[PDB]
Order: sequence, then structure tokens, then C-alpha cells
Amino acid sequence: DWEIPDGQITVGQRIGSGSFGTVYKGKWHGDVAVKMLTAPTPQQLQAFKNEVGVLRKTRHVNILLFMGYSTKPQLAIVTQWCEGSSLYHHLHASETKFEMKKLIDIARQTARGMDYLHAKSIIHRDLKSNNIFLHEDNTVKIGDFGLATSGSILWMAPEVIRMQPYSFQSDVYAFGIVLYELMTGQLPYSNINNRDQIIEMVGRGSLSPDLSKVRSNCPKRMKRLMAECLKKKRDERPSFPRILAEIEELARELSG
Ligand SMILES: C[C@@H](NC(=O)c1ncnc(N)c1Cl)c1ncc(C(=O)Nc2cc(C(F)(F)F)c(Cl)cn2)s1
Repeated sequence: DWEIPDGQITVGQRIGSGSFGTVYKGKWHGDVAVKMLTAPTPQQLQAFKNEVGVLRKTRHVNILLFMGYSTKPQLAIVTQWCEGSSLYHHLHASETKFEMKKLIDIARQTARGMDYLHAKSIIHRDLKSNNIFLHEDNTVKIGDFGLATSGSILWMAPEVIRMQPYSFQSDVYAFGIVLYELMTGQLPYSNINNRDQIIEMVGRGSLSPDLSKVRSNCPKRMKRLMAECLKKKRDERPSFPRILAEIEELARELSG
């Protein structure tokens, strides 16, 4: 069992509040991060066990290392502490300009982690550049840092907006949107004023990311893989084994 006894974790500075919990930087055999959740509902009790039950089946370098959980005194999830910023903070706030060599490496590590999740039959359900942490500004760490559960429509597939929806291809579309941010430095649909139409237009199949805003030095394989990841039909979107294979081969083309 991975239950951490009460009294071992030294809760420290608060990292950021949410509508569903708060996260602190704790001390527990080193630097750790603890997300603690007044009265737990039967849903919150199950939602906590679902998030821990998913993190228990993860043991990969590109996935945030789950370390333990606690029920006393509060429902908590203990993970490793990583320094740096998320990919959304690098490309759309800090404006960190990466070499094309490193942009492919960030996409490669992201595809490696997404490949490992699908092997374990795990759907991320909320893959975005904000949930992609750059540990030491080098290693990609995939997690779910959402503290409210929905301001994350740019990464939602058309079939996810049309409630009939989470699948491997829905995560592939999110990965395709992340590729758009990497190759453009901007979020999709930046020229749209409100989000009412973005929900309606993308769900209707008449709004797609303008694939001409990509940088000049973007390889032709990245433009083709990004387009296939953004197909409106789910069955026309590839699987991450095929996605990772073409990126790792493309990556070896840049290293001399
Ligand atoms: C305690 C808190 N840790 C931090 O926030 C943090 N960690 C490192 N460095 C920092 N600076 C910070 Cl601030 C977290 N508890 C659970 C987290 C999580 O990702 N759960 C999760 C993961 C997956 C995945 F399988 F896709 F990965 C899925 Cl599918 C669904 N849920 S994250």
C-alpha cells in the first residue's frame, strides 16, 4: 500500500488555491508536493480514489512521479516536487523562445508519456500545455494540475464538445493542439473575440486551427503529423505508437 502515515509530511508554503483543493510544497524524505482536499462528498471520496488509482499504475520518466496518498487528517496526494514552469507558461507568458532542436525534444517526451498512458489503458481527459510541466526546464512531466474540477476549450476535440466522448483520439487531438502551440508560439483561435462561437463553431466542424501561422523552420513532417492529429473524424487520427515513431525518427534527423 502507498498510504502515507499522518505526521511524516511537513506541509509548507501554499502553491495555489483551487475550487476543489489546495496544493502545498511539503517535506517528506526530500521535497514533495501535497494536494490536500470540509466535508467530503461520496463523489469527492470516489474522485480522490480514481485519481490515486490512476497514478498508482504510472511508472515512467515522462509522468509525474506519484509517491503516496493520505486520508488523515485530510485527503491528500503526494507527488515529487519539480522546479520550473508549465509549457503554457513558457510559450504564452514568459515567451521563452526555444530552438527547433528543443521543441522536437519537448514533443518527443510528451509523446513518450502519452504512449505510456495509452499502454496502461489510461485516458488523460484533459491534456494541455498547462498540464505539461518542464522539470528543470528540460524533462517533460505529464500530470493533471487542475484544481477546480472549464477554461480549457482549445484542447477539446470536436466530439468532446458534442456530448454523445473521451478516448485515445480525443487525447491525440489535444496533443495536436500542443504541437500547434510549439510550432507557432501562440494559442489557436487567437483572433476570436468570445468563446461562445468557439464552442459552437469547432463543435460544428467549421473552425480549425489556422495551420499557416506555423513558423518557417517547421519541418514538413511536423506539419503533416499536426494536421492528422487535428482531423475532425476520430478514426482518422493516429495512435501514439505511430505518433511517437515519426517524432523520434524526425528528431534523429536534426541531430546531425
Ligand atoms: C500534488 C500535485 N502536485 C503538483 O501540483 C506539483 N507537482 C510537481 N511540481 C510542482 N511544482 C507541483 Cl505544483 C498533484 N497531485 C496529483 C496530480 C496529477 O497530475 N494527477 C493526475 C495525473 C494523471 C496522469 F496520469 F495523466 F498523469 C491523470 Cl490522467 C489524472 N490525474 S498533480
